[PDB]
Amino acid sequence: LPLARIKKIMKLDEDVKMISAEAPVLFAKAAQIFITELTLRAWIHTEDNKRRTLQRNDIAMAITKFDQFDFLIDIVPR
Amino acid sequence: IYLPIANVARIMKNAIPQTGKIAKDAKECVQECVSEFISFITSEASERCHQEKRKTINGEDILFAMSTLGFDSYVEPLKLYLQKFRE
Repeated sequence: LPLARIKKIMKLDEDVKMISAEAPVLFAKAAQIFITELTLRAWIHTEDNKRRTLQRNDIAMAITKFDQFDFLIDIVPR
Repeated sequence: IYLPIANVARIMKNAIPQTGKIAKDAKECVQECVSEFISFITSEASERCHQEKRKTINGEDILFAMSTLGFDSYVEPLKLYLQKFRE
């Protein structure tokens, strides 16, 4: 993952002007872990529906079943 | 602002069956979620940084935020990754 893009995302927050060099590195790995778990969880619903294509509604469903994804409830609602 | 869709899609593909497929809309959804994830953690890390009388958000601030916000399981793996990255 390109670190400059991660830094740009962090700076969308107006109050974030100075970021350590190590922060984006941590996020690069965190993003991989997050995408993997989120995808795996969405796929549970894809399979439950006997589908072979992962859809946004599968992600919305997954979000409602994992406390760690509470912050996404209004971002990807069912 | 999002991480490149190709990078996101590659990681997504590795998490499902070889013959599984992903709708374009779902890739874009994950892109949205990833940026929201980074912003969520960063906001808390920024608060921590400020409370510690600092201005540059550091690795400890990020890890503190992850542990505080419900992502403590990410901490050890991240520490190992950063250590290997800088060794």
